[PDB]
Order: sequence, then structure tokens, then C-alpha cells
Amino acid sequence: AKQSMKAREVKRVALADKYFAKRAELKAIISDVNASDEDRWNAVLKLQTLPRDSSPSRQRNRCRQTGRPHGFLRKFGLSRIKVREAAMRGEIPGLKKASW
Amino acid sequence: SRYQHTKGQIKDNAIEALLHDPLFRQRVEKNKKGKGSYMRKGKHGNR
Amino acid sequence: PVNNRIQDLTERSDVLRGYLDYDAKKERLEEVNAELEQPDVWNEPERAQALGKERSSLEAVVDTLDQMKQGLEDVSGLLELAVEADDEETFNEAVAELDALEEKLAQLEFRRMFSGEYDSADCYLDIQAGSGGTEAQDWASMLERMYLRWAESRGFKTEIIEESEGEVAGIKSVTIKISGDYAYGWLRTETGVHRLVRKSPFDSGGRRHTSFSSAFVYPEVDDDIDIEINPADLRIDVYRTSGAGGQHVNRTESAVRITHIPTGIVTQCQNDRSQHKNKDQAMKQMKAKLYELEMQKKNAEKQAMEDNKSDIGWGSQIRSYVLDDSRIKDLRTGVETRNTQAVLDGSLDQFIEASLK
Amino acid sequence: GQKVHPNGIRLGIVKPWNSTWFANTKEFADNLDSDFKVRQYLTKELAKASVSRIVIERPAKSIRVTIHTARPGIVIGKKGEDVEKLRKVVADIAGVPAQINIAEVRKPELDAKLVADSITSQLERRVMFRRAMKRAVQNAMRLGAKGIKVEVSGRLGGAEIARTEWYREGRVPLHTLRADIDYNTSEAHTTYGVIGVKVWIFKGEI
RNA sequence: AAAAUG
RNA sequence: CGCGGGGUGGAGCAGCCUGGUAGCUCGUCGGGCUCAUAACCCGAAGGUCGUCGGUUCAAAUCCGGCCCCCGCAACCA
RNA sequence: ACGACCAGGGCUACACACGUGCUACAAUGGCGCAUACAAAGAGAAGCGACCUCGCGAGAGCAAGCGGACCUCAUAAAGUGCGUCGUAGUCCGGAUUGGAGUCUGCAACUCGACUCCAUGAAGUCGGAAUCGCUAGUAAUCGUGGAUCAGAAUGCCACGGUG
RNA sequence: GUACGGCCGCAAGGUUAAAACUCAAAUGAAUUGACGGGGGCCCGCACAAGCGGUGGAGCAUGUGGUUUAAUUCGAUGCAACGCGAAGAACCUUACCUGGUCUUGACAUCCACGGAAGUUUUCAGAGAUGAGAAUGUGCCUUCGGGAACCGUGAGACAGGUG
RNA sequence: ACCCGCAGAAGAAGCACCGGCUAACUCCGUGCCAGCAGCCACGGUAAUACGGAGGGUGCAAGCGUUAAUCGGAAUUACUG
Ligand SMILES: [Mg+2]
Ligand SMILES: [Mg+2]
Ligand SMILES: [Mg+2]
Ligand SMILES: [Mg+2]
Ligand SMILES: [Mg+2]
Repeated sequence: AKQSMKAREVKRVALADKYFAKRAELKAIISDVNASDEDRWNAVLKLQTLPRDSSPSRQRNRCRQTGRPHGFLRKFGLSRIKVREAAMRGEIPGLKKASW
Repeated sequence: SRYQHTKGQIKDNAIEALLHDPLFRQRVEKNKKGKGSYMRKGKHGNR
Repeated sequence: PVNNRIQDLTERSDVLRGYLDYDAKKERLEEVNAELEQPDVWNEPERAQALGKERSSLEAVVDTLDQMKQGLEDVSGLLELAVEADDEETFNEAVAELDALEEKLAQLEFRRMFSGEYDSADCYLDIQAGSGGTEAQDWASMLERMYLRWAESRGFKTEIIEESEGEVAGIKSVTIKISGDYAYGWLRTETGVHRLVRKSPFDSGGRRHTSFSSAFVYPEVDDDIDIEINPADLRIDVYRTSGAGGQHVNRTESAVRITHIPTGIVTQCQNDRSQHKNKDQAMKQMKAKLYELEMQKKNAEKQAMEDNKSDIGWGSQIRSYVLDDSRIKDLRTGVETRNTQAVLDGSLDQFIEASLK
Repeated sequence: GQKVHPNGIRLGIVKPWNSTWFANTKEFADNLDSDFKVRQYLTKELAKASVSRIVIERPAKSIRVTIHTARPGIVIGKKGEDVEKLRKVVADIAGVPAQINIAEVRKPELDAKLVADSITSQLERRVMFRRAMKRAVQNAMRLGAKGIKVEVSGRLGGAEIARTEWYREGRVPLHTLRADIDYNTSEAHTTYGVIGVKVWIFKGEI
């Protein structure tokens, strides 16, 4: 993708890194049945106010080499095509052009 | 500067008439590489 | 947001200004006022009449565009004071006299679409496909669709009257009626042959094509079937029928000839026995011939008008739709649009004002 | 354009692995990316000096990178300070402290990548492409290559149409899986366009 | 038996 | 102006003769076939029955006015 | 500014035309009640036995498993009874509403799912056309990958055959 | 091999025989091809023989067409149409209607003032813009550099155009 | 006519062409537009062919041009 796109997700990642525990605690109390109603309300608005970029939802995982979000992989962290390219060069350990 | 109206004595529509004569022809590119492409001698020729 | 709109308006005005000649019409006005301010100007009535009104018409442009430049600034200044001091009324008074200026601009814009005898009347357009065989047809349909989109965007009733579809795919000929407020004004300047460059899908070898399709736009005229010819214009003359009939036909003024006095067209009849049938039959025939005369004169005037347009020639090739390079260059516009997909979706606002200018 | 990438079909057959490390799914992707970055850095640095490929191995969170080069005189330099400096940057890129090992390739024209690089260089400094290719092939033959196929594609000599041009000499068994096919690609950033230099060199049958 | 055209 | 025959979906034809209940071929639209188009195969839509009055339970259908077209007649002199 | 940052709308429009997948039209079936066979996967900002509460999706509670051990997951067709008696049916489940649960800043355009109702078309499909030579087609299920979240797709694994 | 004229012809026409204008070829043989509704050979679920579809219905999805302020863009016989998007709620995202930033969103080169970070108060759809409390890492004959922000100038960015 | 004396490069160079033929090639508008051309057609957004600029080539007070005539035409062939 674009460099701008890459920058965006970097920023989002940073925000996530910053804000997670704060986010987490709020989530926890939202979940909790044994909790005050007013407190819960307060938590929910906090969450509403607190950044959208800080959320793991806005985290659209992209290619860590190029930037493509489509064709992502949790094993390699790259675009499918890019993974293939790497693989063929021998740059990936384990990945064989195999048959079963 | 005149254009010699292939159509001649234009009575009704001038635009349409003109569009239906050599001045507004269907012009086709003589592309390389593919179909209708081959040239025996190039623009600059063989060396 | 409002202050940036002011600047846009100013910019629009400035661009309008050059073509309408602010530096030449102001000079022209100098010379009229040099002669007409002298009491001895009515020695010649004939020339003075033509100049007197002209100057009056030109004062309503130069001075008003000076009252626009003077206006925008004042309103802006009016706006500045209020916002800074958190006053509300002046904000409202700053918008309301900017409001006048838009109307003035429209009027000046209207003055471009006012020039001509036919402007607000109902509108027709014929998109005739070129010589391409299939490519031309394809182009024509595209053009039609673009026109439809434009109509939709502007806000007009679009009525497809005749539609001859392509032999493979597209349009060979299409006549659409577009009704509404100044409908012909927007579309009069669109009249011409459209140069399409494209990599064709119908060519098996996938050649590149220079294709053409006329989009002849014309307004709907008043019907005016026949003028009721009053008896002062007709010259009715009776005489004897040629031929056989003993004592009876030799002694009848049954045959009649009617001649139109100013024209010189003459219609005779000696068919029926009665004078009175003939008179009305030869009048019916006379009327018919008068229509032809009036039809033929209108057709010849049309012919001569169109032979002027013919002698423009390559100038009819108006707007080059270079789709193979995205950019579109109209001959009078001098500008290129990199979004072909918006152009095709009826956004010719960039092309109407420049071609009209 | 159609075929398998030979280096990727032989990666568990005749070709030893370019990547020789184990990481968990949690810590795989990032590691891979780091490795790629290091490779890129190496390419940036030692393009003027003749390099072919690198093999990466990381045991006990302490990396050893094997570098396949043609000439050690410029790659190492006069002293091991430059090497140390290079290592530092790799360490920075990766995380853990970095160690490297260097390997001089015997018969530089037997390896494909170096040849490809040379061809690219020739293309850049404006020489007759065809002739250069022919020369390369001849050199390979002289050196004792059992087969060599070279292939260049597109925009050759500033032509308005793409030019696919290839020379084949000896036996180049692309289909034999037990064959030692050394295949590399170097893509020339010329003034007229991009010319893709493809090169297979058949070394031996095992 | 049938296949006109690009 | 006289006598006669018509005006029916986009084109041409019935149906009107004797009241109820709208068909035929071509096209039009939609699919299919084919690399496409044409032909062909399948499916579908389209009508205040020239217009207006009247009688009739009810009118394309009957009758009259009006309009358009066609034909015949438009004579002895 | 054809550059970038944000917010929402959209990319899910809707008279339609097509393509491609799925569920259908039934008693080889539909459902209810007992019961059998797996294979292959995927997992520590994870899976989550046991116990408890929920119609239930799911919660609490509290072990274990970097995982042939802990789990996700009971394979479903099949078999064993019961029914209904060819109806627009105890077919099919669409749609339209109601009552709830997770997920995430947040389901309104715009997620599923738990449930209650609702019962559209359709009773094997015109012309035309398509796949497949044996574990193949046909058909029943089970995973996975992209996934906070969300497959009738796709990649794969197995059952009948 | 035609005009006109002649000669011949009952006629059909025949015979003799031009010119203007026009084109850059017109052909002939053979050669490689491709093609043949030519011939021979063989082969593929190509037909046949069969098994189920689709096409008819509803549902999922994708396209087109129309539409919308915008319906990102590409893919177009097979070999485009559950395709690229292995997953459009926000993001994605490219697009529109608004609000905003101009060495830029992302780089690198600086010159310097300030270590980063740590905590919070309001307005707004939010982008962001100020304010109030807390702070000061490695060697240093220790000007400072390594890190992290601000500032202005240019190089240049950048663009899913 | 020619010859003797004087100063100073002083006052005497440019057109045609550069795709191949046909000796000589690159860059800037341009974009099947404008234009080119003896012929095979250049020009369709990178023109060694247009048009200009720079670099040439060959002539030379010229140089092209069309024309005319012969050649090359062994394209009327007695030669052949
Ligand atoms: Mg359908
Ligand atoms: Mg003759
Ligand atoms: Mg269907
Ligand atoms: Mg030369
Ligand atoms: Mg001769």
C-alpha cells in the first residue's frame, strides 16, 4: 500500500501500546456483574471518549514489508504474494512447495 | 479556409453531415507487437 | 468557511471579467461620454440612438463589477468586527449583502445565456454515431449516458423520443428531449462532433481508435403552421374554360386564377363546372403553394446557415475525449480533466462556461 | 511468462536453506521481517562489492549470518572494524547481539547472482546488451559450467516494444529435481526502463 | 440437409 | 359537396357480417445459442379499437355527428 | 493540491439483466426420542476440563495444557423406535416483527447468535446448458486460513458411495 | 480487349483498337505457416452411454445496468463475474459531503531552544489547540554529542493519479 | 589589357540537405494535429523523417526547384 497507510497503522499501533491497560481495566469493569451501575456508565463514556485509533478494532494488519492489508498472514506477517516471493528465494524456514 | 464537403449541398444538419464524411473518419492505430503489426522494413531500417 | 467562499466568488468574477473586456469596454465608455455630454449630439439621431442605449447597457457591467470588488471587501470587514467582539447581528448582515453579489454574478452569467433569440425554450439533441461501425456506436451510447447524467444533475425532464440502437452494441442514432429552465442555454454550446480516443474491446487485435460522434443540439420551435392570408393579399381573376361544351362552357367564367400580390405566385384551376368550387379549390391549392414557398424559404435560410457552419470545418471537432490517457481537451477550454469517470458521470460544468465564453 | 522458481522447488532437495532458524508462531513473523530488513541493508551496503546471497542462523538468541561473496578484500576491508560496525547495525535491526561469518565463493562465474549483478552493471554503464550476455555465457563455459541459461526481458536499446532475449548453452535441466540449478534474478534500473536479467547455471548432477 | 457476417 | 369502403397494440391484417367474450405474421423487450453479431430456439409485455354523441343491461362490434385516408361519381350541353 | 488529517455517508443503493454458491419442493423424507464411526487441524494479550447457573447462546468458579498429554468438538449422514399419510402438508424455511447474549470505541445505515412467533415462493424448473470414468461423481458432516467481530466462499480432512 | 470510328454481321455481336484519368503495385513459381463445411491417421468425460445439476423459486454473493452527493478502483469469451478485497461495521479505503494541515501523513540533511517520558482541564463530530501540576540517562581537560520534541528555511516529499 | 605604389583583414558565404536509399544525428514544442515527401509513408505523447535549436554532410556565389532531353531502362533488346 501507500506510505501514508503504513504510517497510519504505525500510529495506531503506538496508540494501542500506550493505551491498552487503561482500555483493559475499563473493559473488565464493563464485563463485571458485581459492579456499580453509575461506575459502569462512567466507564462506558470514558471508553467512548478515549481514542478510536487506540482500539485493536481499527488495527487493520498490513504487510510488514510492503503495506498490503489484504492477503495478510499471522505466521509470516506479509502479503501472500510477498510470502511466496520470500519462500521461493529460500528466505522462509519450513515452507516447502509441497504435496499431500 | 474551406473544406471540400464530400457531402456537397448540405440541407439539414451540417454537423451530422460532416461527421459522415472523410474529415471525421474512423482512424485506426497501426500498433506494433500484435495483430496487424509486422513491418518488413522499420522506420530506421536494419543495420 | 464563509470567508473562503467570498474569495472563490471573487475569483469567479475575475475570470468572467477578462472575456467581457473590463479594460476595453471602460475605454469604449470614455469615448461615448466625450460626445454625448456635449449638447450638440442630436444632429445625427440615427447613430446616437444606437450608441445611447449601448452606453447604458455597458454601464450596467463595468461599474457593477467595480461595485463587486468594492462590495466583497466591505462585507468582509463587516464580518471581521462582529466575530472578534462576539456580536451576532453583524454576522447576519455580512451574509445578506454577500447574498446580493451572487445574484449579480448570476445575472452576468445569465447575460451569457441571454445572448441569442432562443435560450429558455424546450431543447432537443441528436447524437449521431460516426463511421466506426461498432466503435462509433459504442461511443454514441456513452455520450448519451453522459448527457442523461448531466440532465439528472442539473434537474431536467429527459425524454428519449427516437432511439436507434447499435447493430452489435451501442447507439446508431438517438433523439432526446430535455425540458426546463434555460435548458437549451446549457446545451447550445455542447453542439459538435466529439473526438474519442480509446483502446477498443471490439477489435480482436486490440487496436487504438480515433472515433467520432456528432451531438447536434437544437431548440424546439413554435409550430406556426400557416398564416391566415387576408383577402387584401389575394388577387382573384376569372376567365373561360379551355375546350368543349357547346354554348355552356364557352359562356362561363368558371375557371379561376389566384395570384398572391407581394409574392407573384399564381395558382389556376379549371376542373369543376362551378366557379365557386374552383375559387375555394384553387385557394386551397394557393394556400398549399404558399406553405411550400414559406417552407422552401425557411429551408434555404437553414441551408445557408448550415453552410456557414460547414466552412468552420475542423472546428466542429470540439472536445477530445482522450480516454487512453485519461485527460480530456476541449478546443475552447484549454484545460484537462484527469477524472474521466466523473466527466462521464455528467460533470461538464468545467466545459459549459469555457465553451460559452 | 510461466514456470516454477527453481530455488523454491529445490529448497529441501539440493539447495540448502537460506533461512536456518526456529521460531514460534508468536515470534516468527517479526523475526522474518527483521531478517528481510538485514538482507536489504546488506544489499544497500555491499552492492559495489560483489555479493550473492546470505544464510541466516540464530541459536540461543545470538545470530550467526553466513555471507556468500566473490572478493573478501573489499567485503572485510583492510581491518575488522568495518565488519564490527556492520554487525552493530544488524544487531540494532534485530534486537539481540549479532555475529557474522563470511564465505568466499569458489569460481565466481559458477554462481549466478554475481554474474547477474555484473550484467546489470554493464547495462547501467551503457554497453551492447546482447554482446555482454554472450560474453558472460562464454565466461561461464570457460569456467566449467555444465549448462547456462541467461534471459533478459523488456525495453532493450530504448525500443517502443519490449524485447525478450535469451541465450542457452550446454544442458540446463530445469525439470530435473536432483540437478544443481543455481538460479538468480537481477532487475536493471536503466534509463529506458527495467530490464530483468534471469540466470540459471547448472553446476552438477547428484 | 444446416454454418450469413465481422 | 354526392354514393361506397376503411381507420384495431410500434407496421400490416382479421375480428364488425349477427352485440357481450381482441387473434394472426412482422417487429419490441428479456433470456439462450455463438468468440461475437445475423438467422434460429424459448419467454414476456403492449391496445380510450380515428374521435365524439346516442340507443342498448352493455357497444371496437349497431346508428348518427365530426376528422383522416382510399375508391367511384362529378353528366347532355 | 489529482497532497495529507478527521468525521460520518458509502463501497451492502434497486424497476431490473446475468453469472456463480446454498436451501428447497418431501415420506430414501420432516421432526421428535435412544445410539455408532472418525480423519485432519488450531492454540499461552490463547484454549479454556471439573462444579454451578442459566430454555439456551453464554456467564461465574477454578485445574491443566507453549501443548499425540489440556481443549476447541458430541462427528453428521447411518442405525433403533415413534409418528405424520401426499395435502402447499408436522415439506421448505423466506420474510416481518418481538424478547435476549456475546464482540468491539460502537451494530442505525451495517455482525452474528440465543430464543417466540411468522409460514412467501417453490409440488423438480421453458429454450438452452454444465460438471464428473471410480473411492470418481453424487451427497453428509468436520476443521482451517483472512477474523475484536462476521462465511453457503476458498483450502483442506474425512462418512456413505 | 472496352470506347469511338471503320470493316464484317439479318441480329446477337465479331473483328481491328485507343485515350484521359487512376493505382504502386500486377502478377508467376515455389517456401514456412495458418486455415479448409479436403483426405488420412490418433487423442480428451468431446460425443455416445450414463449420474447429478444450473437455468424455474427463495436465500448468499459478484457483476453489469440504472441510480446516488458518493455507489474506490481493477478484472470482460473460455483464460472476468464467492475475481483481486483469505473476509466493505469504524478502520479497511482508495470514494463522496463537510470540517482541517502546507517541507508536508511518511522519510533523510540540518541549525539550534529544549532529554524523552510521566500527569491532567475545557471546547469540538473529531481532527487537535492552549493551560495547570511532575521531571533532568552513558563516558566525559566535560564547547557537547547518542537518543526526543519545538521552530523556520530549502533540498525535496508524496500520489491506491 | 596589363604593370608600379599605399594602408589594412579591412568591404566580397551562403543556400540545399542529415529515415532508408543518399555522404551526415542528437535534444525541445508537437502529437495521424500542424506539417513532410523522388519512392517505400513519417506524424497516433519519448519523431535520427514534421517544425525549430544545436551538431553535421555535401556543394559553393551559389543552391535548390519544376521543367525539359538522354541515360540508368538489357523498361522497343541491330548491338542486347
Ligand atoms: Mg434469474
Ligand atoms: Mg468489342
Ligand atoms: Mg434460479
Ligand atoms: Mg547514412
Ligand atoms: Mg532501352
